[PDB]
This record gives sequence, structure tokens and C-alpha cells, in this order.
Amino acid sequence: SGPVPSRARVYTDVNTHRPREYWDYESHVVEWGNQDDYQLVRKLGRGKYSEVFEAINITNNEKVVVKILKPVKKKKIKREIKILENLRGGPNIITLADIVKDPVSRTPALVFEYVNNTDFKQLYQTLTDYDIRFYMYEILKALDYCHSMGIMHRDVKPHNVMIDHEHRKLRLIDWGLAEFYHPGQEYNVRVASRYFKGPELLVDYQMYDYSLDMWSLGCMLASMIFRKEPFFHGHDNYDQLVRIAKVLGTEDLYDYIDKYNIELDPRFNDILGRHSRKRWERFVHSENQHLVSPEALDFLDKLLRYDHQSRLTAREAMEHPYFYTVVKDQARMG
Ligand SMILES: O=C1C=C2C[C@]3(O)COc4c(ccc(O)c4O)C3=C2C=C1O
Repeated sequence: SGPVPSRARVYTDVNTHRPREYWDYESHVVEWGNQDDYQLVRKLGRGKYSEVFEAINITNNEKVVVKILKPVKKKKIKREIKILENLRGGPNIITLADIVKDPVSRTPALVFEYVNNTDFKQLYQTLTDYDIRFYMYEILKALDYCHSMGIMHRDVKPHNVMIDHEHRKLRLIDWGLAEFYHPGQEYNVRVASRYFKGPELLVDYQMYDYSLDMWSLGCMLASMIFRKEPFFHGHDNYDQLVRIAKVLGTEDLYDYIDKYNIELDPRFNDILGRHSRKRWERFVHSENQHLVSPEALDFLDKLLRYDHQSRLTAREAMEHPYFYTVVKDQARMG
């Protein structure tokens, strides 16, 4: 017998009641801009399926970021483009400013707004309790928005959250693994960075939903308030579930698997062993305690749950008392 089917408990049918053209990205016709508007300045990063450059728009001398998409299935390129356009103008969603191509070689490239990112491996060291709450709330705005628009990000991690700290400016980037949610659809579990993979991915439960992103966010939260980056550090996908089991415990893991009738690789049960559930307080020490509060642990504890159906929605998260001080301070008359 197979696994129990599942569906999202929020935003379940958003693509169902939207026009075909909204989610049918294969039929999207790209509106191409002008490649000669942009000059490459320096290479920023080497993706495995792209390269990213700082660049200037020479029509207004504004910095931008250009991502060149070498070979790759056109269908993947169209998915990212349709998702970026669907989401543009959404809170803290990176803005796709242009789409261009070599008119001769046909090689496509995405142009994004420039964000003067703080290093991250450095930034988290200097963040205050208030700073983390503020930026968590901003990330949640992005996730609630893209989930409300029927899209799963599927690659939430600190590298995909650009933060211009001196402008209190946050953008969620890298929508290259993002996908439209359709209830009942069996998805590829080969998404997210190892450290931020939800348990559903790690046990090959394919019928997942937006709640995958909330696990990844939980992992980020833990790493920030406990000053341990990344928080769950497995040496591979199997080990990664072991690192989670050693904190959340094996009993709730086995209840999860049992609830969904999931069927585990035989050798999993040998390396999972048996582990009690650990109190979050066990990770609090002199050096990170100023970032930790009981509201923070209650909040974290409601994100990091095996059962994807059990995790907070972004909307519920935003209502948590952890964010009380940032919500008062954000009600802006402008
Ligand atoms: O799939 C991707 C991938 C990236 C990687 C990357 O190109 C890196 O660097 C960026 C950026 C966006 C804005 C920005 O300011 C910046 O520095 C990125 C993306 C957006 C996407 O949808």
C-alpha cells in the first residue's frame, strides 16, 4: 500500500481558481528587453546552472544584477520567469527588472534590482534580538505573499535572503527551484539545501506543499537565535534526518511516518537509533541568550515539527507574540 495523500491546509486551490495562463508557464510568451542596455562589471557568484554578475544599466547608470542561464531546459527558464512576474511588486520579493538575450546566440538572462547585501557570515554575528525579529517578519511577508499566490519557494536559506542592513532592506531571491502548488501533485523531493530540507523531502514524501518553506525558515531562525550556522548539520541526506531526530526525537518521527504510512529505507531505522526529544533551552548559552526569549522558543517550536500539516502558516507565524514589538513599530502612516 502507498502513502496517505495530503494537501495544503491554506491557499489550497489558488491556482485552481486562477486563469490557465497564470500557472501554465510553458505557454508564456517572453517579452524581451534590450541586451545592450546592460554592461557586465564583475562576476558575483557561480551557480551550477547559472552565473551571476553585478552590472550597470547604461540608460540610467543604475546598478543591477544579471543572471545568465546557460543551456538548461527552456521549461525551467520559463517557470522561473512566470513565477518572478506573477510575484513582482510583492513585499520583499526580489524585483525582476528585465529579461534579455543575446540576439544572435539566443542565450537568455534575467536582470534583477541590485541589493547591497551584507556578507551574512558576518551579519548574523552583529544582529540584535530586535533585528532578528524584524527580518524574520519581513521574510514571512514574502512567504505569505508567494504562498497566497500559489507558489512554493523550495530553496529558503540564508544565501537566498539578501539583506542590505544599513537600509533595513530585505529581499527573498533565487526562485529557480520555485513551483506552482496544485493539490494532489507529486513533487520532486530533490529541492532545498541539505541543511534546510524538511523531513518530508528526507523521507521521500512527494505530496508536500507550502509548509516545506516554513521548515526551512525554522532552521534559519534556530541558527540565528542560537548562533549555530547551520543548525542541523548532516553530512548527507540520511545523516540530515538523524541530526533532526537527535533534537526533535525519534518518537514523533515514527508517529509522522506512521500517520502517512510512508515506508522507510531499512537502513534508516538503524542509523536513526532512539533519541529523546530535547528541550530548546538546552541550546541556550551565555553567548546567545540575549537573542533568546520564551516567545522565540515557542515560535521556533511551532515551526520545526515533523508533520508538515502541523507547522505554522506564514500568516499564523506573523501573529505570534514574538513579533509584537516589530508590529507596533511597523504600523506606518507614512
Ligand atoms: O534564481 C535566482 C537566482 C538569483 C541569484 C542572484 O542572481 C544572486 O544575486 C542577486 C539576485 C537577485 C538580486 C540581487 O540584488 C542579487 O545580488 C539573485 C537571483 C534571483 C533569482 O530568481
